[PDB]
Amino acid sequence: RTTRDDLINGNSASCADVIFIYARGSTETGNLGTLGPSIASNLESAFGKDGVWIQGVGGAYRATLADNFLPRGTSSAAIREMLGLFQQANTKCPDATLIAGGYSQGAALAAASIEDLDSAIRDKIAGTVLFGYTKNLQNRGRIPNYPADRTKVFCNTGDLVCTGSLIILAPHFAYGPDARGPAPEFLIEKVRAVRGS
Repeated sequence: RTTRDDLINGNSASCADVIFIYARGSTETGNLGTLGPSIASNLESAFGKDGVWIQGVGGAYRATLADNFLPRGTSSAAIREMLGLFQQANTKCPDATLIAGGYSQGAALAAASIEDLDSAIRDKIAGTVLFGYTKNLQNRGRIPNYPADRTKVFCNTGDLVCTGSLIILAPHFAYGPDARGPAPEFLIEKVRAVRGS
């Protein structure tokens, strides 16, 4: 339901052509949360069940509230977790195109992990989508070390976390529409431009 593990248990002899690594937000259940499943259903329709592997960031990432106050908007531990998954994907399936996404704290996590990622693997990521990015102001609407034409941030009007504060108002919980449509569509568009399809 809110937990998908296709990379971790993924059989190398049956590699997906695409792999989606996603990070939930504070307090959210499973390793996908409330938005994760929405994007996934879309990826499976465009590519097929056998076409994509959906992987959430669980393990050591335990979307804690207090960790929003840490230097990089997340824990040192969580960053290694997500970083670890990228390396694993590149290992089991070196020909698979990679894509990623994150929400609130997971948005911060995605930014930090891809920033610390080995450049050769980082080039494999066709696209990344971020919702209610907590480090938007600070990181100037971008992901450190990642290209503009591959990044897509969603920051509703009124959401102060995008402005640079940690005040959580109502707009922060309104990314459902985005996740059901513009998010997966941008990712799918990205996968086909870099491969052929």
